[PDB]
Amino acid sequence: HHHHHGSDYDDIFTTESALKVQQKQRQKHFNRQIPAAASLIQTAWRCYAAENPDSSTWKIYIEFSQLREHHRATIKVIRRMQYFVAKKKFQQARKP
Amino acid sequence: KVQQKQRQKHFNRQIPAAASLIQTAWRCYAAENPDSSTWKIYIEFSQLREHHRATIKVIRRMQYFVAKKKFQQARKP
Amino acid sequence: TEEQIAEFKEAFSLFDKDGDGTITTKELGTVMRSLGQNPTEAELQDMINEVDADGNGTIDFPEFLTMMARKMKDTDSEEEIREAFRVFDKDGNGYISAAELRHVMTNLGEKLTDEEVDEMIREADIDGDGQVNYEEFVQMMTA
Amino acid sequence: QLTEEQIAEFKEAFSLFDKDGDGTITTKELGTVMRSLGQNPTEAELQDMINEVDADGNGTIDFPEFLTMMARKMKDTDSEEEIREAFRVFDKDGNGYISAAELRHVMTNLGEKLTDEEVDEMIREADIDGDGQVNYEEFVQMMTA
Ligand SMILES: [Ca+2]
Ligand SMILES: [Ca+2]
Ligand SMILES: [Ca+2]
Ligand SMILES: [Ca+2]
Repeated sequence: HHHHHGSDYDDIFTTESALKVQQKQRQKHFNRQIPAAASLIQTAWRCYAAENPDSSTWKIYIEFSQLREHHRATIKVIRRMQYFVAKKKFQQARKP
Repeated sequence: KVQQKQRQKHFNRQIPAAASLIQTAWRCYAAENPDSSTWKIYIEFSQLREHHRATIKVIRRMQYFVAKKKFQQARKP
Repeated sequence: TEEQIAEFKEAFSLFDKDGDGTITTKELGTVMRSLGQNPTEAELQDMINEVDADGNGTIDFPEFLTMMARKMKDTDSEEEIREAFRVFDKDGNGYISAAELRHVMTNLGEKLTDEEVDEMIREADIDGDGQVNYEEFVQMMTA
Repeated sequence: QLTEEQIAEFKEAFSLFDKDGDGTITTKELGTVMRSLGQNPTEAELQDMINEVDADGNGTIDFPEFLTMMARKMKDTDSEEEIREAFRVFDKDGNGYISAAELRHVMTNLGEKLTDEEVDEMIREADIDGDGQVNYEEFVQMMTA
C-alpha cells in the first residue's frame, strides 16, 4: 500500500488482434442503421400519405376496403332499383 | 269544363313523380363517383370511416416516434 | 365480360344471405335498414316487382343480371328525364331557376341533402344571374 | 396550433383506443385496435409504442399524455434533417440522388415493408428522373410543409 516513481523504460509485455477486429464492431453498428433508416422513411411517409383521404395507403387494410366495396355495391344496386321504379311511376303519372 | 279537377289532380301526381325521377337519376350519377359524396348521407358508415382513419393516423405516428428514437440510437456511437 | 359477371355474382350474394339464390322483400328490407333507411312493405314490393319478371315475388340471379345490364344512358330515357324537368319549368324555354332547383330537390320526392344539391349546382356552372339550363344536365347524366 | 374541435377530435380518438372509459390505454387496449384491423403486432412493439407516449412511466397512457404526442410535430421542427441522414445511409455516391430502383427495394423489402402501390405513389409524387433520379432532398421537404 505505497507508491513512488520507478522510472524503468524496457517492456516485456509482448502486447500490441483488436485492431482490424474492432472493425467488426463498427460494421455491426452500421448494420443496425439500415433497418432503422428504412423504418424512419416508411413511417414518415405513411404519416404523410395518411392525411390524404383517397390516396391508397388505405388499401393495405383488406377487410375495410372489402367493406367499402361491399358498401358501395349495395348502394348502387338499390339506387338503380329506385330509379326504375321512379321511371315507371312517372310514365304512369303522365298517361291521361 | 268541370272535369278540370280530374285533370289537375292528374297533374298533381306528376310533380312528385318528376321530382323523384330527377333525384333517382342523379343519385345513380353521383354514385359512380366514389369520393364526391352522396355517401355522406349514410351516417353510421361515414362515422365508421372517420373512426377508422382516426385510429390509423394515431397508430401510424406512434410508429413514427418509435422509428425516430430507434434511429437516433442507431446513429449514436 | 369477365370482370363484371364476378362483380354481379358478389353483389347478388350481398342481398341473399340465404345462399338459396333468391332475394325476398325481408332480405332487401334488411339491407336498406342496415344502411340507416326506413322503407315500407309497399316500396319494397314495388322495387321487387320492377325487377322480378316471372311473378314469383322474388328475384333470381338471371333476373338480377337483366336489371344491371338494362340500359339507362339511352336515346329514349334522357327525354324521359328532360320532360320531368319540363314539369317544373313554367316559362316555356330551357332554363329552370337555380333557387327553384334547390327547393324541388330538397323538399320533394326522395328529398335530397343540401350538400348533394350543392354538388348538382357546382356541377352546374350556369348562371344568367342564377339560372340552370337543364338539358345540359341530362346530357351530363347521360354520357 | 390549437382550435376548438381539434380538441373534440382528439377526445374521440382517445375513446377509440380506450373501450374502458377509465381514461387509460393499455397494451391490450392498443394491441386489440391494431389486431382488430388488421396487422399482427407481437406483445413487444406495443410497449415500445406506449413507452414512447407514456411519460410518467406507469405503463399506460392517459389523455394528457395522448395530447402531448399530437402536440408534438414533424414539419414544424428539425427532424427533416433526421430523415435526410436516414436517406444518406442508402446513397453511396455522395450525390443528393438515390436510384429509383434502389428506392423501390428499400421501401418494399426492408423495415416496415411498404406495398408496391404505396411506392408507386412515392414515385409519382417524385416527378424526378435523369436516369431516374429522385433527389431525396425534395422528398424530405414534401413530407414537411
Ligand atoms: Ca333467398
Ligand atoms: Ca323470380
Ligand atoms: Ca382502459
Ligand atoms: Ca401514463
